[PDB]
Amino acid sequence: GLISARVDSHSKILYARDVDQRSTTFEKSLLMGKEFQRRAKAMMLRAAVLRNQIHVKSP
Amino acid sequence: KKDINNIVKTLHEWCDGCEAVLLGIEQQVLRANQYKENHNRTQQQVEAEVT
Amino acid sequence: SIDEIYKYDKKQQQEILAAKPWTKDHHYFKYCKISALALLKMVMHARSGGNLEVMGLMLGKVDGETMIIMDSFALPVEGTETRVNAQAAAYEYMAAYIENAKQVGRLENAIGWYHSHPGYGCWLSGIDVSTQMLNQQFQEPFVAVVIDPTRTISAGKVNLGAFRTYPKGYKPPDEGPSEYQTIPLNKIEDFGVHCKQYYALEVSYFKSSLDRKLLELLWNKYWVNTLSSSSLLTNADYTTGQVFDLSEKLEQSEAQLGRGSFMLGLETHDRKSEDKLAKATRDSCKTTIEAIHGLMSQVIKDKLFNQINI
Amino acid sequence: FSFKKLLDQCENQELEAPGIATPPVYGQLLALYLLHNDMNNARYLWKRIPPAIKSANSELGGIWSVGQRIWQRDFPGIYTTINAHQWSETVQPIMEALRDATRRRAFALVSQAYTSIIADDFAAFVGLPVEEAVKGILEQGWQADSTTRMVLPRKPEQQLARLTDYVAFLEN
Amino acid sequence: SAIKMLHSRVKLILEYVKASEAGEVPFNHEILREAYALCHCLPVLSTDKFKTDFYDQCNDVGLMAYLGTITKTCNTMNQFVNKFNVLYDRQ
Amino acid sequence: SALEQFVNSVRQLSAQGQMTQLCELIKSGELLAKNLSHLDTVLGALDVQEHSLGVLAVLFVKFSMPSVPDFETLFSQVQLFISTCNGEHIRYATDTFAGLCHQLTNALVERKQPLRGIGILKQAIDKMQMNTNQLTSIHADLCQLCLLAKCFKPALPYLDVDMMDICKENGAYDAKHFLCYYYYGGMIYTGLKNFERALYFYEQAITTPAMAVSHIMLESYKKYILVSLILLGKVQQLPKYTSQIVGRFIKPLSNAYHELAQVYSTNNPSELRNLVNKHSETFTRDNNMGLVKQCLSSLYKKNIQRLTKTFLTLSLQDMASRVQLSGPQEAEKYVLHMIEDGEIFASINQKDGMVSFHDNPEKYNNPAMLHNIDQEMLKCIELDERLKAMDQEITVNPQF
Ligand SMILES: [Zn+2]
Repeated sequence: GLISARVDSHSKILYARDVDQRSTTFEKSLLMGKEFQRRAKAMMLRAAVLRNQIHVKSP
Repeated sequence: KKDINNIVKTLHEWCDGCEAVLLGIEQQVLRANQYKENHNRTQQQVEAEVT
Repeated sequence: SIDEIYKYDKKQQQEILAAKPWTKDHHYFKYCKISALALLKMVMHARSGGNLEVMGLMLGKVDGETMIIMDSFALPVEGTETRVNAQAAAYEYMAAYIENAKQVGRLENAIGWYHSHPGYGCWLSGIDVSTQMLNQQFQEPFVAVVIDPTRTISAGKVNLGAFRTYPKGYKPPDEGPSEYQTIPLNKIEDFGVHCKQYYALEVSYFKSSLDRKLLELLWNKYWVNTLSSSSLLTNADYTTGQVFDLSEKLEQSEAQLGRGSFMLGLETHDRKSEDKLAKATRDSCKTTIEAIHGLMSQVIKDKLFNQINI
Repeated sequence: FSFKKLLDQCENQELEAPGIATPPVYGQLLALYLLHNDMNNARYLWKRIPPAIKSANSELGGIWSVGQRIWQRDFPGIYTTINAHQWSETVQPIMEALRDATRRRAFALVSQAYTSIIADDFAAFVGLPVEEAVKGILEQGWQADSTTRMVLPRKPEQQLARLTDYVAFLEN
Repeated sequence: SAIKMLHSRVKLILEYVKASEAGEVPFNHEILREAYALCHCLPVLSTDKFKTDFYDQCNDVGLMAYLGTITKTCNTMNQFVNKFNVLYDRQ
Repeated sequence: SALEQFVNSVRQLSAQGQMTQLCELIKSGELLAKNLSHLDTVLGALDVQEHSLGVLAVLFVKFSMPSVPDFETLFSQVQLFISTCNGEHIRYATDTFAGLCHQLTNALVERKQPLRGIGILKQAIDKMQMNTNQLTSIHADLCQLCLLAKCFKPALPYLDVDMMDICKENGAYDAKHFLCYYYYGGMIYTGLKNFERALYFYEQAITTPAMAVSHIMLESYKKYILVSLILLGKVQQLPKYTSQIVGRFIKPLSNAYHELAQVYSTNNPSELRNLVNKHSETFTRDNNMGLVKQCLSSLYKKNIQRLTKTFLTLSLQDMASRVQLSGPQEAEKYVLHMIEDGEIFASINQKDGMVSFHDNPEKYNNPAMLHNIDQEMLKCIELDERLKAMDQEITVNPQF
């Protein structure tokens, strides 16, 4: 649901989270950065597995 | 009264602050331009190759 | 002499003007000797033109195998990049100017077409390719003098190309540059229709020693301005549109890289070729370099203003 | 450093002795691991070391007991495994080093991990007692708390390089 | 503008305070009070919060700039992949 | 005993013409008497150069007493070639040299000491492999060995590098080199607990072209999806260019982790242990017991991470019901983990043992975070640079 909010359940109160622009942007930024970098080496090694012509023959 | 020593000593110091930081950016640019030279240089080399 | 080329030998210049080497080979003009009037109001009147396209008459001459741009600049006008032979309508400028320019010893005559596509170039589009081609069969020696204002804003270099287009009947020989450039939807099709019908001139620049001393002395008090760009402050939410355009600029690539059409190529229409990713490429390059502008500006200002020394 | 230096040395010891090295080599490896708080690679070693030659190092027996504790980390028992044997040159000169490492470590534990801390906590963490705890909160600037033991551990060009690299990338 | 204007100005000012020491010029209080306040406020604008938000600038700017550069990175990645598809990808 | 006079011919090839078949001829019978030692006696033409591999393989020609004390002596002796003149020309007889090294691996994994071959021979390995600790033949061998002697740090130089330009070198390499080596890597960064790295390894190995079934592939599946659930918050999704035969063969075989992801969704400890008893075989199969405790760790991961953004501070006994904190006191050791295992922006409100979520690491508001970004930048920039170089190279392809 719409909960942009927090609760100290020790407090028994809700506390609406402020929608972060800056550091949420930082979050997504380095998230996609790590994703892209993993996938960078990933596609490098996929280009390898395809250039290296390796396939797991059934027998 | 007669401050001349300190004040005179002093002008260059401020100048040095700007000089140092500004220079750092300058050289970084210079090196970058140098890269430009090699990049353009290689580009020209390929140009030569095409003929 | 350094002033040996500033010498406008109206004799020699108009001699090679009536020389018609282009009718013998339309690739004779390989050079384009320019005096910096082109850069002058070309630059600041493409930029001061906002986004309004312009047109008209360039001052200049010819030397050896060289077109010469003594002048090129912009109008406070529009319509260029889509006008049926735009440039003509500003020639009234040196319909008068050059005339009594001769009254001061500017015995030059009209040579070319000043213009600017504020924000996206200085050239002749599809209808202006009608302009360019028709006029080079009208007006040769004629050039597509090409430099982009906002490209020269976020680029740091003047990509000048004097594009004597290949007249109808004359194909690009060995040397046709044909500077491919990312065009809006209005004229990209007609550029593909005419992208390989022009070559570039070896655009050199000529000046005096006083010119060099003046530019150095310019820098010698502009450096204070250098550390006051003061570049971030200029485009506060500009880049937002940039960003909101740039991803759409990126969606440009998307637009030409979205498609299911399997088959063998682009095999329906020019897409073409997988596409517009190069468009978004130039987009990302220019926008990150303008970010470079802002950041180096404000950061080096900190480097000098905020703290140097006592 | 002596921790890292000695541990690398003991590594080379195990590497070059045979996976059969000296039992004191074993205890030194394990003590240096715990100096570095190693728990998984230490368990590799334990699963990579001759258990006969391990028990040859009964000091290493106590050291693996202490590693078990650092795997569990109930503190007084950790130091009791510590304070079973205190062997110079294979055990104890870095036994002290590791109790001190735990001092700084559980120290930050008190400070940052504990908003409030029971003095018995860090009294177990390295042995520094509760009155030692009052002295420590007072010396590092940490609020004491009486009647509760909820004592208060008080939490205490270059850019042109990157920018010209932006350019050099775009202006490759 | 301010920067290099007062750059030449303060090179002049160094020669000029050497003169006001002495030169001509005698010992000078104009230099004293005026350039004293000037230089000994320097490096002015070297404050903190202030440069804190300067680094906030730097964070956002480097963020988005490297964002675009990442975009160009994966761009040339796709470029290579498309040349692959031309020469190599048989799908 | 005609196995004597090859030194002159090798001098007539070493510092001379071809060395490839010079090294891969020993022709000679290939299963000889004492002359093998006599080839070991007189075969080293100039020095312990490229051809001294000939002497080595000749010693292999027996395969009697394979990992006997020569397993170290000739080991260093091989290291002699591996040190003296292994040379960048490791690959005259590439696949033969590789399989010979595998013979060393065979004998040693067999008998005595899977400990020290790493640097003793990675000399000539890097004389073969170039940059990223690039997998030639013997890398499966080496990670095999450090899996025997469970010390994986020495290959962590080779391990932590996500290698590229892998030195398969078209011979002196098998697909099972990849298979073994990277299931090794997954195993290790499981024990190393860089589980996402193993997720990467096994996703690549599976999306890699394949047609057969294997507990290479089956256990790649295993540790991969263990990462996806035990490590990760919950089920990883199907990769992009996955292999066909998986869905053909191994995906229908995948009932293990069908029930895995199922019970993970279920949050049932009882069915947890039921599936545990189910696959206790795989639990035992490769010293890989404790996978159940791993899944339970992921359980508490789910519970905690759930409660994280939802709360600020909670009763550990109440959250003993929530996360399964086993009372607030076992939850005391749990909160211990929270501030302990890099688990929470929160501290010990030991007055009430309270644990207030913050998630306030950085706005990159320290320039060191800006340089975090900077090394991000380093990676992505050199990445695009090599993208351009390879794009070139496809342009470098012979067209038409
Ligand atoms: Zn037109």
